[PDB]
Amino acid sequence: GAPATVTEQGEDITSKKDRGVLKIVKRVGNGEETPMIGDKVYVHYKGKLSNGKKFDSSHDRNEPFVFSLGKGQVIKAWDIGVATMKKGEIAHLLIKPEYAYGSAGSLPKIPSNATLFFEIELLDFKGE
Ligand SMILES: COc1cc2cc(OC)c1OCCCCCOC(=O)[C@@H]1CCCCN1C(=O)[C@H]2C1CCCCC1
Repeated sequence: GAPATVTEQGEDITSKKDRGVLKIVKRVGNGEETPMIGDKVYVHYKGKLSNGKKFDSSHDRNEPFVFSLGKGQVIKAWDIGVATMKKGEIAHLLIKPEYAYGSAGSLPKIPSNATLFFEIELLDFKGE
């Protein structure tokens, strides 16, 4: 389904071109502007492990997930991926462990060497 389509059709948005972060835009945003490092970013997301054993959604909390882009608050893949998004964009990201929780993982919630998948909606972003 959605993850395999990203394997197949996803754009590699890493600087190193190591397929560590793959993206498909599923619903296109508006505006030419993408978030700059430092911005306060507001999203909705659904995420899961590739092993199928954990799911997590911002909607579970009945509120947007807010974070400051590039300011160390989220996994590298998010800092990379959300910088590419436009206001109102929905994107799919498939993420190798090097851009998520690495060999150590984040136990017990994230195992070692975990691949992760996200659907992300960029709701808004405002300047520091
Ligand atoms: C809502 O709680 C979460 C959610 C994720 C991971 C977490 O800790 C590892 C976690 O507890 C700590 C708070 C979030 C820590 C950082 O999370 C992240 O960087 C990424 C991107 C922002 C949304 C959350 N997130 C996660 O890795 C989730 C994760 C939850 C398990 C299923 C796959 C996603």
